[PDB]
Amino acid sequence: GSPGIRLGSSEDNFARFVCKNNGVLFENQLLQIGLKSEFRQNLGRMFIFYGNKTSTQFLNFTPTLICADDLQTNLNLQTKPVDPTVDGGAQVQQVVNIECISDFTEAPVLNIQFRYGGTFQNVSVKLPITLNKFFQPTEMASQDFFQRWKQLSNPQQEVQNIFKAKHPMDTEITKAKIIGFGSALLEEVDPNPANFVGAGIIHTKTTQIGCLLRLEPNLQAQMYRLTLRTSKDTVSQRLCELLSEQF
Repeated sequence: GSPGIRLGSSEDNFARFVCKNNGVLFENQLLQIGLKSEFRQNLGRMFIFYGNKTSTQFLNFTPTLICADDLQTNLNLQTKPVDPTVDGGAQVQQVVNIECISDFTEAPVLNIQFRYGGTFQNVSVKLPITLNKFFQPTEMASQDFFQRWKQLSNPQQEVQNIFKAKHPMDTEITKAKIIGFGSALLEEVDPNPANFVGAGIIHTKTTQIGCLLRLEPNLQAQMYRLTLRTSKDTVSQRLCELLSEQF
């Protein structure tokens, strides 16, 4: 990612919205931005809440979504303008209708410009619409998981990452993170009951990608081995990147 201290940056809290949909994305001394999202198939709906923390009304309040070049073709966002006047203490909402066209890595930017006390205020924050939001969890028999796992032939379709834990390796939190990521969490597949196995389909307008994952914790080394096997190389890569950052 970008070098330098990431505090007051456009992505301070981005990673907190990969395995959950609701919460506060950004807060400065004038404005709080909260999110609530829901996804189904290759589609989503994201509510963006703009809270005025002051006792003074904001003027010309204008939020705009920007998808940098490649991203615009892979992710279609539609929204309606928000009333530009936001009372002190009030909250205004914007609904973003989301359509995933094909797999993607970049994130949309939410740019907010407004006037406060006659001054120009300008905020830019990355919006947490990530590829895993388009998962359909797929429960299956153990034997069916193994048959599918062994159908990978393209080496590019398997991506492995052996990485240090960034958070305490708590079992229940780990389960909740996998479920929140979006795949099914399959029990009784890996013979070691301490490992985790997931399966699901990533849905896009143009292609449906079957995805299998294995997460093997190493408590004494404080490390994980994550393996993605999917029907599309770029999806294996992006999912591995996203899920690795969560543990």
